[PDB]
Amino acid sequence: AKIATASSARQTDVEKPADVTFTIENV
Amino acid sequence: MLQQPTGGYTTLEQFAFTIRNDGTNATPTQFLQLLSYEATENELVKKTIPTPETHLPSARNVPGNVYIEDAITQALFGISAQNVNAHGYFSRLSALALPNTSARLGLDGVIYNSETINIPFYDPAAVANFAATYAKLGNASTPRYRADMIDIYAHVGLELAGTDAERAAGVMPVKRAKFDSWEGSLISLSRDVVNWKILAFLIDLCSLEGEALRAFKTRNRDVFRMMLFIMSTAVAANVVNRKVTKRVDRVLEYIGVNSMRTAGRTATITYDLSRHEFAAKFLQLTFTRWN
Amino acid sequence: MLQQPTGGYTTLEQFAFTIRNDGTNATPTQFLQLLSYEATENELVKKTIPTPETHLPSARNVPGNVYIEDAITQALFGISAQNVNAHGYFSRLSALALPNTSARLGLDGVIYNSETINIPFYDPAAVANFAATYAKLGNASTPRYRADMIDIYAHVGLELAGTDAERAAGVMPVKRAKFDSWEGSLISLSRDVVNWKILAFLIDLCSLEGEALRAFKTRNRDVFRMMLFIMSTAVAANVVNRKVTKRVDRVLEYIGVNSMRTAGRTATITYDLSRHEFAAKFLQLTFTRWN
Amino acid sequence: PALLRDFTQVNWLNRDITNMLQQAGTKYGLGLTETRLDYVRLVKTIVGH
Amino acid sequence: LSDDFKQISDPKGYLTYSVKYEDQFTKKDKLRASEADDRIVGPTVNLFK
Amino acid sequence: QHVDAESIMTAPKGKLFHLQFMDGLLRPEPSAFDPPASGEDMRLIYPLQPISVARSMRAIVNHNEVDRPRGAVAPSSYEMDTGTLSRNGDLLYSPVA
Repeated sequence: AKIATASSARQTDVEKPADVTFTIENV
Repeated sequence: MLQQPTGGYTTLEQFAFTIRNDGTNATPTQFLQLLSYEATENELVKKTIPTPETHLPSARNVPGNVYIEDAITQALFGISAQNVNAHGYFSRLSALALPNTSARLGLDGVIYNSETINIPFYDPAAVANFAATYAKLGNASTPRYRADMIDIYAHVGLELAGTDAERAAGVMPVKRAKFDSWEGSLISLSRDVVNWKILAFLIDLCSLEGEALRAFKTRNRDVFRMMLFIMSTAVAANVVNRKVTKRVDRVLEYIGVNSMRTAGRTATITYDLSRHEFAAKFLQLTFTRWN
Repeated sequence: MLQQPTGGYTTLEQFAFTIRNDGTNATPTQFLQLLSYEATENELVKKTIPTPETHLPSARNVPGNVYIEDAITQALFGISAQNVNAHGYFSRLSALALPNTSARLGLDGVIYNSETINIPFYDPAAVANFAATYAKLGNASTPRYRADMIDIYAHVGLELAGTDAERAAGVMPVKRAKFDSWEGSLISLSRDVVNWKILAFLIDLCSLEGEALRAFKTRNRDVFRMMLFIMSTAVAANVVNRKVTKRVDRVLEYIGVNSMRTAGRTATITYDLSRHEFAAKFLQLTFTRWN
Repeated sequence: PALLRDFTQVNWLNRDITNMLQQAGTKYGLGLTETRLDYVRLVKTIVGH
Repeated sequence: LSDDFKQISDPKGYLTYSVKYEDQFTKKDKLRASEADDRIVGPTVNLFK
Repeated sequence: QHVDAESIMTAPKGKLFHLQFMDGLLRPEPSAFDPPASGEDMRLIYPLQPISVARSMRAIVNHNEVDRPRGAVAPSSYEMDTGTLSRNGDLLYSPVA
């Protein structure tokens, strides 16, 4: 708009511990 | 129909058998060698086999389009099959040996009532002599009729590693198989053998005669040895891996003895208790008829 | 241009005529037989035809890219046409017979001013003799010039079911047509005839001469009979269906007489009052010129 | 059935469906189709669905 | 006019479908398609869960 | 609902009762570590018909990952064939071959 600037970013990392499910899959 | 080719239904070539040796397929003859044999100080005696009681389950015709051929191949080699020995499918099959029945066995392995045009099959006479003998397996489970197990396996071994002076004689020393490996190889070959259309190899093992038979047994002596090994895997008790040089090796612990369970729960395919009841009464028929 | 083929523009074969006999197309000659004829105790006399007054509408050139050929085919056979007899389209056409006019009749049936390259047409002389005669239909509607109807139909019949000793003589007994049927057959054939490029059959019915004509009338004696029947359908009064054996049959009530309306409002194609005014003045030209 | 041609994760069931809709012995199809009884006017028109 | 038969928007049919679900067999792959890919083959997927 | 073997011998001649039959094709087996069993179930009745006329398809769940579970059926090639109208009146089939 007035002064040309510079910014920075860093790709983020997201992970949780493997959760528990009660539903079965195959026969 | 395809009528029948003289010299086998297995000399046709439309449907054959190739174990997938990793990225490249091969022939059963070509695979057997990668394995060597270690003679241990144990001995088995070739025990004679009892006759099979003639009393195949009666005819019912529940309407199911039963995949009888698919079910058979699944239990013997299939990876963790379920409800293999249930009664309903076989009973339907036994209707097949009956002279004059509107019920044709599809070439692909699916059984029908009446018929179809778009689908070619095996001539009614080829199947008639087939179901005369493999319908019996159906009731292998009954307390009275049930077949042995801890003793038929004295034959499995001679074939897998049977030296020629050994299957000439009667007794073979307990061997220990070991061959090169790719880690997921035992399961990998078992996943592969399931699609051989093992129906074709059996529906002609009852139709071929005195000379055509002498030539059949002398050629497919491998296609049999193959499914025998993959089957003998689930049975033997301990799988030990040897790490040599840059190579890796699988040892199958004892080719000739029913440990009764496990093999390797992870390294191979396992047999439930309703499997020893099945694979046993199976070998009691193919072996007898085979020799 | 295509110049002109000697022996007809209908001997070209690029554009022909095939009635769709259900799932399979055919030839007009092949369709006529499925119909039989019932002689009733009624008689018609072949009445002579009056001459057509020469006074085709003057030249105007409103800019419309008029589909004159498309309009013609629509009224005679088309299923429930609307505003067929409106004045503007024909007036434009009559400009065509004029020696030296930048206005060419497209092969596809669309009329233009000046010309085009990408589109081939009929040489200006073939169309000149054509529009000399079918421009007149344009004003068929006028109170003074208007043509008959209740009497031209004494000719329709001889052709459709005209026995050869009958069109040799003068009088034919009133017949009753009946042929095999597929239920939606009457509308189905009428939907089909609409695309014959009936322009081609007419733009050459005025260009062919003494010998080339003798051969033309002796070959297309069917392509004419066809559009005559489909046209004679809308006119005859009662359609009765006969249910025999496993068959179904359509009867067209009287081939030779103008009932004046209806035919079957549902079983066939119907003619409005601005249709009898048109189809009549049409037949008054093709018939006269035809014979 | 047959309409769920390729929308089920049931890998086995997905097979026979394709085989039967391949052998030219059967042809599934929904929508405005072609008819013999067509253009036949009474009040409006007859279409086949 | 007499008015014999009455008209309806959509036909009913005599033979319909039923189902008995097992509320413990769910696949962990929530698949997706377009909206016209949905509508035509839509309610038929939710009868064969 | 559970009936008795004494009532199956005294039921009036023309009074039709319903008696439900258990399936069990799709049932997950027990884990490797759990208490065993001792002398179990005895079933006392059996239909001789069979009692399954309405089917179309059965147990739409996959085994392993690429094969049918033992004893499951798919829809027939008849409820999946829209034919054409007759040469005149009603409905037709394929035609085959």
